[PDB]
Amino acid sequence: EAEERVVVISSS
Amino acid sequence: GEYIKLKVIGQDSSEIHFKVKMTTHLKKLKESYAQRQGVPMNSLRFLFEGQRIADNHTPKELGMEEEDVIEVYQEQTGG
Repeated sequence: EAEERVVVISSS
Repeated sequence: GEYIKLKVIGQDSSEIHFKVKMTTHLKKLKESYAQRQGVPMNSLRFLFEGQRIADNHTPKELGMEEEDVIEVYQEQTGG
C-alpha cells in the first residue's frame, strides 16, 4: 500500500 | 494567501496530493505531476468535474475547495 504523498506548489 | 489540498487520481488509481494557493495557476501542479510520473506534460490531460483544466486556471476560478479531486487521463485525438 502506497504512502501518503503531499507536494506543496509555490506561486510565480 | 492560503492553501487548499487537492487529490490527483491517476489512471491506475494512484494518488498524489498537492497544496496550492487559491490564486496559483494550475500549470505548476500539472508540471509537478508529470515530472513525478516520468512522462511529458503534453501526454496528459487534467480534468476537474470532467472539464479540462487550463494552464492559467486557478482553484478560485474553478470553484475548487479543500480535498477536491482532479483526474488525470491520457491526451486524446483532436484539439
